[PDB]
Amino acid sequence: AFVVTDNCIKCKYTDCVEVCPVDCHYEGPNFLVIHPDECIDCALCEPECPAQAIFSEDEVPEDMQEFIQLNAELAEVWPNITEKKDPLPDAEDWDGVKGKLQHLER
Ligand code: SF4
Ligand code: F3S
Repeated sequence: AFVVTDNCIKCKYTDCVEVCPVDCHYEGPNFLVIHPDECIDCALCEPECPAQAIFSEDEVPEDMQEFIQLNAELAEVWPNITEKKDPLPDAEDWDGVKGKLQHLER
């Protein structure tokens, strides 16, 4: 499965949903996750993320391992998103800021 990590929070460009062939993304107020069981590992969404926040599970940085289980957990309770939307209001301000997990909204 592929996993959405920290830099997506407060950015949520959603440029990753249009190329997904199986619509396995689920959205929160300021973050998006990939459902591990529905994801077919096509890797097509990874280069589409301006925040470079997507990684295949085996490539998730050591300091962001928590996002693997987090994607699995939130994909179970959040609504499905299959269409591209406008990025969050101040996405550019937050793109690159570290430790944004502290700002994650349920
Ligand atoms: S790797 Fe492919 S199937 Fe998985 S979330 Fe990305 S675009 Fe969708
Ligand atoms: S910022 Fe998030 S919404 Fe998709 S394009 Fe990147 S994983």
